[PDB]
Amino acid sequence: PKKRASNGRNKKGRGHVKPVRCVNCSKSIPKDKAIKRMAIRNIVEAAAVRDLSEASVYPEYALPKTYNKLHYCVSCAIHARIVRVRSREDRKNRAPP
Amino acid sequence: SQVFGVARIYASFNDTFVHVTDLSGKETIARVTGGMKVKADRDESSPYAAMLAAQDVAAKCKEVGITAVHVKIRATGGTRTKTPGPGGQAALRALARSGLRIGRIEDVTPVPSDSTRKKGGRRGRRL
Amino acid sequence: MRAKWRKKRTRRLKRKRRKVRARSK
Amino acid sequence: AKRTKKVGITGKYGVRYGSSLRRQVKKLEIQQHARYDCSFCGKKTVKRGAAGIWTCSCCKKTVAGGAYTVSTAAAATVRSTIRRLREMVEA
Amino acid sequence: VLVQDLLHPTAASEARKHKLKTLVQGPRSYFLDVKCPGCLNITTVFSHAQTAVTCESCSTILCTPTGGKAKLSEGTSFRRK
Amino acid sequence: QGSEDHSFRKIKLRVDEVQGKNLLTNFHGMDFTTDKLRSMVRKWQTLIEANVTVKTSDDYVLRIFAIAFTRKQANQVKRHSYAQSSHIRAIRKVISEILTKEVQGSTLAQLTSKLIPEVINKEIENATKDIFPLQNIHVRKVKLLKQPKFDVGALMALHG
Amino acid sequence: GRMHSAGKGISSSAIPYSRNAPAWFKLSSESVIEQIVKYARKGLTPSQIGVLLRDAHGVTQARVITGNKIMRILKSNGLAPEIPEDLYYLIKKAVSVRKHLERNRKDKDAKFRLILIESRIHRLARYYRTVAVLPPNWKYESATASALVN
Amino acid sequence: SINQKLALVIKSGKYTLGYKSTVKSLRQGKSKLIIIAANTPVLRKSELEYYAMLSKTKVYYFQGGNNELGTAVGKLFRVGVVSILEAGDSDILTTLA
Amino acid sequence: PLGSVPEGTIVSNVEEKPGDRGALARASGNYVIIIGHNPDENKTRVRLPSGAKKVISSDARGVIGVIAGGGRVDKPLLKAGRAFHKYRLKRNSWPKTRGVA
RNA sequence: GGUGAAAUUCUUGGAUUUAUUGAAGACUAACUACUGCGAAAGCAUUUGCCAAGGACGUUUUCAUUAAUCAAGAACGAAAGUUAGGGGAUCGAAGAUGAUCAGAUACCGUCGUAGUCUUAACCAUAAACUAUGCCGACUAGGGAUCGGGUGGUGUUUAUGACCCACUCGGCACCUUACGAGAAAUCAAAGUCUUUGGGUUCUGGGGGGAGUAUGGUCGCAAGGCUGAAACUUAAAGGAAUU
Ligand SMILES: [Zn+2]
Ligand SMILES: [Zn+2]
Ligand SMILES: [Zn+2]
Repeated sequence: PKKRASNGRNKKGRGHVKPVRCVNCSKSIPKDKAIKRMAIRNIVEAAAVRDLSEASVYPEYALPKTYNKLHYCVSCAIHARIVRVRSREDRKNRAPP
Repeated sequence: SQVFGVARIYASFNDTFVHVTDLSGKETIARVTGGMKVKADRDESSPYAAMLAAQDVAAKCKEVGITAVHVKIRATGGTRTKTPGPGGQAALRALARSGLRIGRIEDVTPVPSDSTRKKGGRRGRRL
Repeated sequence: MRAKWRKKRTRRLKRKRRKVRARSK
Repeated sequence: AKRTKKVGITGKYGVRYGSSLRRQVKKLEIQQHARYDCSFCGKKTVKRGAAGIWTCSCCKKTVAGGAYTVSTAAAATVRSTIRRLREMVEA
Repeated sequence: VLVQDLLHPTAASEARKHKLKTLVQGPRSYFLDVKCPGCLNITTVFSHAQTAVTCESCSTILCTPTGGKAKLSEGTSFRRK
Repeated sequence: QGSEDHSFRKIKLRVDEVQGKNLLTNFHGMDFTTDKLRSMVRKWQTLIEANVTVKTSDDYVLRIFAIAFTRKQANQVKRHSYAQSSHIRAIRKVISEILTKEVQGSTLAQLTSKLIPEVINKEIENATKDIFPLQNIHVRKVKLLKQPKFDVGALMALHG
Repeated sequence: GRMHSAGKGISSSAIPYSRNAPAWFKLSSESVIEQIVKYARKGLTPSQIGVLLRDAHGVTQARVITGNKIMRILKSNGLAPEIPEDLYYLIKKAVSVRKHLERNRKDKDAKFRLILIESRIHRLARYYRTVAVLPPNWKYESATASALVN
Repeated sequence: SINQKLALVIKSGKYTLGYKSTVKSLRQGKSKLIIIAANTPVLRKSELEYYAMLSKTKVYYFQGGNNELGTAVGKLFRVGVVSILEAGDSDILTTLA
Repeated sequence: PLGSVPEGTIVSNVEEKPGDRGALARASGNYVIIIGHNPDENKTRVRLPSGAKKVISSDARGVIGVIAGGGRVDKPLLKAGRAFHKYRLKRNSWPKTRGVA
């Protein structure tokens, strides 16, 4: 049956948009469908920057940070990312916390 | 007071490149791979096999005059899959062992304004 | 089977009912 | 009446020579016998002279064009490519 | 809601109604007096106007048509008449 | 500079002639760094791009850009905050008037001097009052096309 | 129901309730016969003359200033055209787009509506023949369109 | 958009069509604002605008050619050059420049 | 000449050595593409219509654009006669009979 | 290089990383969303030109001009087909390194037709919202795009933003004492209290979209399309 209301892909009243391909398995999915997420990390390890960057004149220069936007798919998300199932009557929220 | 090289590592997947150059670019200095130091081919992504690569890279450069450097890292880059791996986090600490002089640590992974579609088929490389 | 490959078998015998039934006068 | 259904000009040849040896021809000489737009008057007064010569019956202007047209497909991209090139030296 | 008095409504409903769905439908536009800043005569231009009709002697400006109400936009008045 | 919070506006420098073991580079253009653009992108806002070709006092014909996102203004209730989308092709021609009209003119000793303290962005504060004020607007790139030839003459204005 | 596109709105007008109206106006009909025929030496576009007086003068409807509609007004003094008011504009839209179709010619999307609006050209034509406001059998083809619309 | 601007010249005043009737008018100054096509042979593109410089009138260069100026005046054949005699109620003669 | 053109242009009828008065790209509808200069060592690279490359000097002449009359191979000769009319103008190399005969 | 590991291949014929660049074709990322335009398939870089379309304002204009359609027509993603062009990337057919008792299957490197376009062609798809169009009623709310109105509102006359609205959109949420076999539903409601118009379709599964013709297509193939014989269930929904 119609196991979800908007069963696929957050798409009502337009038909078709374009596909955008997954990163690790490289399956093709339409960009409205599978997965949004931003993945900001950093660009340094555990820094210990007071003697990592005492060498760095113009002191520390950045607080350096990179941005990455990702596109998983349905068929590879539940083999890394921790959802893997949800029950019947709890599939309703949209904010992550 | 200082003189700046450009470290500019290449920590892609299944490899690790690192070579200081002049900022002119067309006078490079002493590239070193994941295959230079240790040989098992499992060791292309170990931490301590990635630190030895920048180890021989660093003290070879001080013998020429490279005191200060400009680290400006690079992942796979482009439509090649864009994310830093086990080298850029790890082997940059192997420039901290010399007390060598750092700066400007962000990436130059090139950005496709989407073009010339990827590989692995439409359906994707299922295992 | 799947109905994608039942249809492939019943489409490449229409190049046999069309061919050998035709010259058989 | 209608004369012929799908044969067209190739009733000239008749029963012989095959199908695709007559299909591929007949698309091409309708680009050869027929008139065009003479760009030096606007009127439809240009017809073939020879192997790649397209003269006009008025206006006395001859256009050296392709074999079965006055401007071919490969001829289209070069004339764009030339005034690509005239504004890396002028503008 | 189970009961009303549809023939005798309140007063704050008709302003929340439309041109086309009242009890007996009528317009929202209204004929309107403007005299020019220059001339003395009144041409009865109304604010839900069209193409920029102006006074017959000095046709400087009296109304500018928009997607909705045309406007006076300068000088004299609107009476409401 | 040493005034470090101009950590954006990356510069390439045309090295041209070696002036007797003290080689003095000539101007080439400007980039951003490759993440100051990306550190400004954000959902629920609107974007723009624009460009032109343009001459100068000589014919260093160059192709500048301009990017400008959209501010969350005061007293917002919506999250969206999107502009008109017919004003987008009304902002992108007026901003492509001012980035033109400073140039065609603007010698590379005064287009250079205008481009360092970002005088040009203050004009959009003062002339894009029309449709939306803006958030951060910058010029983001200048790259040449037609350096005429080697030009040993006018290079000598740049020295100590 | 809009019959050609999927709109549903009501963007129309609503005539006031009063017949006798508007209890302010000056001298009646006997100056307003030719006051619109005066403008009608300019052609004119006949349904447009109700809206060019209205935004300037109090004329509000043809029911108020005189007791006749502006077909029965305009025809009697010898003005009304052969193809009067809408089908003249509707085939003017038909002849305008076919000129566009003799150029670029790749428009499969834009000659779609020319098979759509010419289903409207025929429909209002054979209403006008049924009431015999236009004489029957009505030779209509887009070959001689510009000699018919002009 | 001067194509609508030419579409009311003909209904408001007097004009000519073709080559000879234009240069029939320039030799007594009754012409104003001759209009020129683009694929006219450039001898006669210049052979009339020489004396048009001498007969005080102004010139316009319509971007299309012979078979494009025909529809922008109302007729259904070619017209190379249009002189307009009087356009006393028209948005042309002052609106240029 | 091919030093007075910049890169990317599409020339034909150029000459191999300067003085040859046209030797290559003379056929019915071909072209030689310039595929790279160098200001010093004044010999330009080109792109010949079959798969070979070539280095010639900048003093080589050359017309711009593809030769007209091209695109004629598409119609079949399609009978014996108007193939026989074609060779009769050029040379005697027709009919070419076979070697197992 | 390459994956979990290994190699074909490329290697002191200087590769792979680099720097100054050019080209060549395809593609317009990041914004890009419970948002738009389009009849439907579809449509995201700038500008110009061409004509078109929905919405709203109306105290213009005609006065039943209308709904749904057999026959008959236009458009109609991808792969195809004919013949040209440019052939970067991917890449059925194929060859190859490994895995496999077994691989011409998955994986890895190469790779032809295609991919793009111009003239022409078939008319099929999960062409899905698995929900034929028109009309009129019956709950409450919050957002959202577009138009309009009104607010002594903010920002500095204008624009944007707020507020109260209103009309047409895409939907959503809360419930429905109604409907439904249930899942579910503002319509699948106003239906054994059994009638608002109108088009199309289906009668147990297999045989079978098959055979026979008709008919279209150059072709793959499409539309129309039975029967002999065989069997007592194939299915839908939710429970443990
Ligand atoms: Zn993937
Ligand atoms: Zn001619
Ligand atoms: Zn006035």
